[PDB]
Amino acid sequence: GKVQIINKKLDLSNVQSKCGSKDNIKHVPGGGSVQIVYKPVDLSKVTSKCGSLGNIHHKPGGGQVEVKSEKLDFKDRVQSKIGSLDNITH
Amino acid sequence: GKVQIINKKLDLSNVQSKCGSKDNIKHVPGGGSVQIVYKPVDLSKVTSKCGSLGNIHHKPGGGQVEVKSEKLDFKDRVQSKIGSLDNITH
Amino acid sequence: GKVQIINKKLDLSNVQSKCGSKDNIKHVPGGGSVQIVYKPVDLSKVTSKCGSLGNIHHKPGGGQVEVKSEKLDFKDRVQSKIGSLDNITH
Amino acid sequence: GKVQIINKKLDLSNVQSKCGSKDNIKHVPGGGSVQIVYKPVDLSKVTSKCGSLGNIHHKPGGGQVEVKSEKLDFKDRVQSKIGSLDNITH
Amino acid sequence: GKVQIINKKLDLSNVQSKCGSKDNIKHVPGGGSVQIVYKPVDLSKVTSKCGSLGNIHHKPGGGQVEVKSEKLDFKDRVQSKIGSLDNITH
Repeated sequence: GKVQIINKKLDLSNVQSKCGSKDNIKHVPGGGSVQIVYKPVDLSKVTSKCGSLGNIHHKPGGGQVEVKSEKLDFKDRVQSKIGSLDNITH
Repeated sequence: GKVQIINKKLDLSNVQSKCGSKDNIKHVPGGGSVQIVYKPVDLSKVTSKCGSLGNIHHKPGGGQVEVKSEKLDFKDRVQSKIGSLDNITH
Repeated sequence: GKVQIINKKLDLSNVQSKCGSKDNIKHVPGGGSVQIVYKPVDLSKVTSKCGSLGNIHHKPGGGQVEVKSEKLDFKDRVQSKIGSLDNITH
Repeated sequence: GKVQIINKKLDLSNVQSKCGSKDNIKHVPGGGSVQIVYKPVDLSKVTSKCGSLGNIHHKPGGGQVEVKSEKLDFKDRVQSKIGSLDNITH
Repeated sequence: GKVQIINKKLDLSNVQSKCGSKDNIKHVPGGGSVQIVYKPVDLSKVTSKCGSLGNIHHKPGGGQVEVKSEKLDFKDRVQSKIGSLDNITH
């Protein structure tokens, strides 16, 4: 007889989204009208290791039947609108 | 028989959204109308190790029936409106 | 027989959203109307180890029936409105 | 028989979207009406190790039936409108 | 028999979209109406290791039936409109 199944996994990984940002609005000496709309919609999403992982089945036997159905269904919708922006000097 | 199964998993891993950020608004000496709408919607989502993981089934049957349905549904809907902004100087 | 199953899992992981942030509003000496609308909606969500994990089943049966349905449903809806902002100087 | 299966996997991997960004608006001393609409919709999505991974099956059966369906559906919809912006000087 | 299967994989990899960026609006001293609509839609998507990977099956059967369906559908739809912008001087 004898059967021998060995799985060795080392995961060191680095998964990132928007990790390091610098954002500035500086120095406005003007004396006229200044209008700024700075990033209306700023999203980030991260999915990792979602589904079916690392499972073990030990199932010896002659006449067995099996029916699996896996579905993953990811749906985003982002909707935006910028209207009347009025900026007037003298 | 003498069946042997080994699963050695070592995990060192970094998963991140928006981890480091420096943000500034500075130095307004103008005397002129200043309007700023800063990042209106800012959403960060992280999902990890969802659904089925690290499960052991030891199940020896000669005539065994197994049915499994596994469905993952992930929906995000975002809606932003910036309809009327008025800026006036003098 | 002597069937043997071993599953050694070690987890060290950093999972994070918006973990370090420096945020500042400074130095307004103008004498002219200043309006600032900072982030009206700011959301951070983290999910980990959801559904089924680390579960052990020992179930030897010659003629056994098993049915399983597993649904994880994650729905998020965000709605933001910035209808009227007015800034006036002199 | 004496069947042997070995799976040694080592992963060091960096996955990133928009990791470092320096963004600035600076030095407006003009005295003339200034309007700026900065990046209105800004989305970053990262997905890794989704669906089925690292699963071990030991299943010796003389006359066995196995049926599987696996469906991955990822639909993203983005809709942006910037209808009326007015900048007027003197 | 003495079947031996060995699968050693070492992964060192960088996968990135928009990793480093310096972006600036600077020095507006004109005194004449200035209008700027910066990148209206800006999207980054990274997907890795989706579907089936790293799965071990030991399944010796004399008369065995196996049926498998695997479908990956990735649909993205993007729509941008910029209808009426007015800049007036004197």
